[PDB]
Amino acid sequence: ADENIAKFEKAYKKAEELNQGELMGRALYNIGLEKNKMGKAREAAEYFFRAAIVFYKEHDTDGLRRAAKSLKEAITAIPEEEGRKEAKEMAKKAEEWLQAEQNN
Repeated sequence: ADENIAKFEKAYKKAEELNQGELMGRALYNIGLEKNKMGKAREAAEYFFRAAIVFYKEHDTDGLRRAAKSLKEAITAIPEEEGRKEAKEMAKKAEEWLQAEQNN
């Protein structure tokens, strides 16, 4: 069970209480992909959001754009107990962060 994720649970160190960010985020993003591949796109969407927060702070436009894109499409793939007004709004967050990162 989890396989790649199980490794990434040890590869992703405490980023959200330490000044290490750019080294991670993308690890939660990769875990998120795997969750959606196993059908459980709820945890997928959560990890794409928490990843997008890390990318946003590190101003990693590639990963933030990549997380935003995958976020909204993992949400449409979320099974029963589909949170909707919690999980889907996270995609809208990642939209706002991404567009403000551009401001071209």
